[PDB]
Amino acid sequence: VVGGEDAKPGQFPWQVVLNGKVDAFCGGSIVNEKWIVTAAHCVETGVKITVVAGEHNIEETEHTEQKRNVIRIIPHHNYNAAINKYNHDIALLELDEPLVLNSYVTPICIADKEYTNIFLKFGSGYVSGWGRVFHKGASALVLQYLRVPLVDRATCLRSTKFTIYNNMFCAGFHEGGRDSCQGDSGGPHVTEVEGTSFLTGIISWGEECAMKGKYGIYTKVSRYVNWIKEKTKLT
Amino acid sequence: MDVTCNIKNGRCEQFCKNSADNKVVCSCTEGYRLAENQKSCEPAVPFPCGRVSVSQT
Ligand SMILES: Cc1cc2nc(CCNC(=O)c3ccc(-n4cnnc4)cc3)[nH]c2cc1C
Ligand SMILES: [Cl-]
Ligand code: NA
Repeated sequence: VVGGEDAKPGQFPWQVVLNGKVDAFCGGSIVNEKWIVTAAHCVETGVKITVVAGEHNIEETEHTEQKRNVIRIIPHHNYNAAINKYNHDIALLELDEPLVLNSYVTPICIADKEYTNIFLKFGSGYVSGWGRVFHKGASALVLQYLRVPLVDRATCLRSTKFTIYNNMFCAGFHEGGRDSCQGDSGGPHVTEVEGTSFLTGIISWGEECAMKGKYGIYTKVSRYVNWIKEKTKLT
Repeated sequence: MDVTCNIKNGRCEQFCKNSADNKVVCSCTEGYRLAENQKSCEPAVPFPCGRVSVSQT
């Protein structure tokens, strides 16, 4: 995240960080004690992932972190990295042993399709992650967060040569300087509704982070809520 | 006055459904209960989703 601020402990208790070949390479969000939602381009059936919930400062043990192994990876059935690494860019991770929910490890709410879309239409969400703090710069040690406004579709289209479909949205600022960045992919875009946060997007991609005239590109969660709820149901 | 889900979400804190006789029915996500005022959402489990519970100083 470029232009963000350090999160306080427990401020985004649904955030997770993913570790694999390289540590802290993508984000994710807690759906429930056994399931994480992330970007499909972050993951791959066969490559070993660990999830860390309750994380704040990746270089200090703060006695809230819960590490889990991933036993199943479910990319969306329409994801096909051979055609497009970024379309239908969403995946679910099943944990080996359940998380212990507490004030530092708390699920994100997920509304139905209609309300998730209404909440995105409010026009202002929060993104968070341990991604780069400058374009091509160092990654964060302390979780970063940032409020981003929803950008109009035509502005979003004129900003990049790559295609933005109706299942993706843009967010960020006309002057740049405030955006998600590499390493934040898979993390949450949430909308606060009277003190309860709901998942409205998955951080997906961009080009030059925070460059004036460019915007972060996000997966619209509303299009996938029914699939998330079906795959992650514990009862 | 007019009471519908399209106007201020029916004054529901989370979700609204239109019902009979110019009335609405509010509801909440998993882990919350609709409060006695019929509009607000209260926690119904120890760690409900989407809530910050750690003191923010
Ligand atoms: C906001 C953001 C900015 C980023 N910049 C990078 C590194 C540069 N990446 C790119 O330049 C890049 C990303 C996606 C595409 N693409 C192809 N087809 N549709 C989209 C092409 C190129 N990763 C980021 C991740 C994020 C989340
Ligand atoms: Cl209820
Ligand atoms: Na830590």
